Amino acid sequence: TLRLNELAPAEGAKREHRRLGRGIGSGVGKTGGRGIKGQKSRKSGGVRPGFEGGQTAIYRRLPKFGFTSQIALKTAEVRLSELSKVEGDIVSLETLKAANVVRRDQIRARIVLSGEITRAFTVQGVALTKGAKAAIEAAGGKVE
Amino acid sequence: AKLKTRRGAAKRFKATANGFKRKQAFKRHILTKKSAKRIRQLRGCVMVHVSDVASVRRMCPYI
Amino acid sequence: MNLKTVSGSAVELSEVAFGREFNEALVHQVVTAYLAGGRQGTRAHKSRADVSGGGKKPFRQKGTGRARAGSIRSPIWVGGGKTFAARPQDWSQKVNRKMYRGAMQCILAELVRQDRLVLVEEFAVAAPKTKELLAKLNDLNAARALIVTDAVDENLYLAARNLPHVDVVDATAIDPVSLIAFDKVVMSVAAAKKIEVELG
Amino acid sequence: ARVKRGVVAHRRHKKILARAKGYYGARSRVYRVAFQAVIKAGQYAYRDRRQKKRQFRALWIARINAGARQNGLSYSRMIDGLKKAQVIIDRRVLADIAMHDAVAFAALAEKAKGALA
RNA sequence: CUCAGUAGCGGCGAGCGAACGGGGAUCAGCCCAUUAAGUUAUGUGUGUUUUAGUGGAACGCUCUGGGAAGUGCGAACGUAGAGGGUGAUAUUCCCGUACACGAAAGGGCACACAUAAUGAUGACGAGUAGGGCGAGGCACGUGAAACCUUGUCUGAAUAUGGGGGGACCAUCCUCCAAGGCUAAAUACUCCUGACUGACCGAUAGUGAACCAGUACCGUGAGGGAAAGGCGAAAAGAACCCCUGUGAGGGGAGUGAAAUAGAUCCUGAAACCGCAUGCAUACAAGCAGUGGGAGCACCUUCGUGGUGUGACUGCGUACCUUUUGUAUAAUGGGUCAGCGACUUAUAUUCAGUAGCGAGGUUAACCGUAUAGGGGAGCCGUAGAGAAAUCGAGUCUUAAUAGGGCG
RNA sequence: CCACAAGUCGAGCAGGUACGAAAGUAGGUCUUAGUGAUCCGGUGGUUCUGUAUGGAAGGGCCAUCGCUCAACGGAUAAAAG
Ligand SMILES: NCCC[C@H](N)CC(=O)NCCC[C@H](N)CC(=O)NCCC[C@H](N)CC(=O)N[C@@H]1[C@H](O)[C@@H](OC(N)=O)[C@@H](CO)O[C@H]1NC1=N[C@@H]2C(=O)NC[C@@H](O)[C@H]2N1
Repeated sequence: TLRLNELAPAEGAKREHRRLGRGIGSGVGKTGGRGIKGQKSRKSGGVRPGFEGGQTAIYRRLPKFGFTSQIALKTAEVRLSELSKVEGDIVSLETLKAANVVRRDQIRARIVLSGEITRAFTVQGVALTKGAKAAIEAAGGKVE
Repeated sequence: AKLKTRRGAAKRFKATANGFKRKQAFKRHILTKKSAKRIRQLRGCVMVHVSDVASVRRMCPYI
Repeated sequence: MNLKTVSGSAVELSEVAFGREFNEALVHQVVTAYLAGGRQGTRAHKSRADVSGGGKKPFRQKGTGRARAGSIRSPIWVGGGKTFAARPQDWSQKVNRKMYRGAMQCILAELVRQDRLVLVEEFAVAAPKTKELLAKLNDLNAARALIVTDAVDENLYLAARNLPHVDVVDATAIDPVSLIAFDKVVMSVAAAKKIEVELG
Repeated sequence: ARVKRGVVAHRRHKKILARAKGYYGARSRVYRVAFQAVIKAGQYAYRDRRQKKRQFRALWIARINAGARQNGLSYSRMIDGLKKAQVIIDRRVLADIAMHDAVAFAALAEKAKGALA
């Protein structure tokens, strides 16, 4: 035990890799699992993803819809349970960013009722849902 | 390198909690001859079929 | 944990650093990762594009009776390119910080269990002479050993340089391969406490 | 880690050629020909391990027929008589007795006739 | 490094693909006519390095052997147990290694001072900004197309002035074009020195280990090989014999070994001889297989071993491609050597290990697999095109119904 | 009913309505053919978006228009020997 020639990996951790075209006995000899002839048996034989043989594809017989919002990329969602990562009792955008629950380029945040908290927090300038606000006050905290 | 999204499919599909949603065809034009029931039932989103979900996943690896 | 030195004195060390159960799979992963990271990986071969010459078609496609050929440097031909030419590779693997620390703790605990770790209150030599260190190790009955100190004294380093199966390291420089390879590990109390603070 | 194939390939070819000993011409000298000859020999042996039982039973039946006809019976009548007499001696032993001990086979034929009566 | 294959561009196809912000490396500004930082030459001084070199520890006996470094026994050195050689495998036989010294003379670099030059024909920027036409560049294909460049035609205001903030206007914010110089972090290897390799070992590795870009081919540009090994030491065989004073061999001699004798270590296969044993000149075919007499040698004397195989049942090769091949369908004259599912990145699933409502760092720093580095990423919430709400949300006049949860 | 994309029948609820004294009937025509995806644009609305801010341009959503794309799941806007 504890020698360079008495160390082994756990059972099932390692496997031999598959080696094609090395005889009848291996079970993957000759064609190597590619079948007989056709396009897929050639080198680089697959067709492009989304190609269906020539008929109009699924992503082209359906219409485009919607537009992309720019402020949604800067809006951040915060679970209520994540408030425990904040050091101190003040919950603001700056302290959430310091605790790393909000990305540094976000300009506003929202707190949703997802988990549970015990400490009392003071919330400054962060939007709260109805249930999140109720939980914040029930934990002995307040908003501004 | 990084897998690249097929932007045409990205413009057609969006992800739901357990799948993908999409709009319905045959509502762009030639609408006068269509019955009211077809007009109001082809409106809105539906789900992508399970037979097409795999292709959608290969085409849109990040959504 | 309470362990006695050679001179019978009692030292108290944390169970976290020196008392964790042995996890052979984790230790094996970390040891093999260290050995893989020791590789240099410098080599290359020439493919059919790198081999000298071979630009032109050796003979016409039809009519000669030969098998068709496109270049004299084809990998089928003698003297042609290697089919899958190699390039220099990096053999380093990522090891999780916690996994590395856990493997080191397991190794230290197993050494303590197997009695290959020897604690000493003080380990120093008065001169950079090989024979003095050899006599000290012989009376400690640790002729083949890795010595771990809080700081490596120059005289100790010079005395240990020429001894086979003997090495000397700082407390912050131990590695899982060297902890296992040597027959015994002679560790001073100061080095043991520094290792305890590092927590394996 | 370049691997040279010479030693192992030579061993395999030499083993095939050693199993091909005694064959005519290229079948005992040339590897491509010798390898086909060894496989076909194995196939023939597999088939003939079944054919041997049939051939030897046919030989036993022929010898028993000769003995029965010397004793005044046919093979089918003798077999039927022995079955009716409850004798369960098999054809291999019956043919051995027919070939090497005429008196015992005469006694067996008499028992078969007595049971047929 | 990330943001992010996101925002966008695109016969809205195939594909192309940012920026803002954040984390790092490195950090530096100085001037436009009495003219700056800086840079380059030359000369002097100091420091450092480089081009020859010197010394450099410690082993004996015994056995096998042609030969000892190997066996057995017992010693010595180690700031030297890197490496190479020596008749087989050496810390102590040799060259070296650690370490300690060393330069008439010449070269490189750094710093300081001194003298030139240069920066510097340039003094706040007019045929300029802007505009019409045609093109090019921007991730951006004329698009709602801002911004940069200009071939052509034009053309301001000039600090109460002018440029930008993606058509455009107003308001705010921000900067000062039409004059310049500037180290580091970055890119590379024809070369020089030292060190290294889960790189090759003569069909490999450079085309080339060898008198190789040679022989050879072509008018020419150009193309382009094959070919390493006697022995520790030539001790490379004096002399005799056959033969043509040839080649070649038999003796002798050397050597541990000459079937190590010169294209000489080992000496495989295809292919070609000689010798011995058995079979074979009345019998029709993938050549074997299951039986089976006789003969020869060996012998543990047989219910044994080796070689051969009269006679006999059955029996149309292999691969590929095909509905289907003995097929008169394809491929192979034979042997030996080489010859085809890889590597990098991203992603998904399974197994396994750590940690666990959390998990994990990237670049980078780091006498460097450690330890630091939390930017970022994934998970923890969904609905809606979106604004918005949120265990709900969308649709709707509807709290009805219904869809996603 | 169906590979997908599509196609077909539908009781019942709410609002407004027509014809009936009323119970009621009516979401085109006895039924099964009379048809064309996506892209790109046009038009009418809209409590959505709007690249510093207020607007606007442009985009989104709802309704609707333009193919003998008839080789009728339609490879180009654009092609004979
Ligand atoms: N019982 C029967 C008795 C019969 C009776 N006797 C009569 C009979 O019948 N007799 C037969 C005679 C046999 C045969 N005909 C004789 C024969 O052939 N002589 C040949 C004589 C000339 C020969 N060609 C010369 C030759 O080649 N030199 C080589 C050559 O330059 C070179 O090699 C390569 N690579 O090219 C080099 C490699 O470096 O080595 C050289 N050489 C070296 N040697 C040295 C060494 O050892 N150390 C140091 C260094 O000096 C080494 N270099």
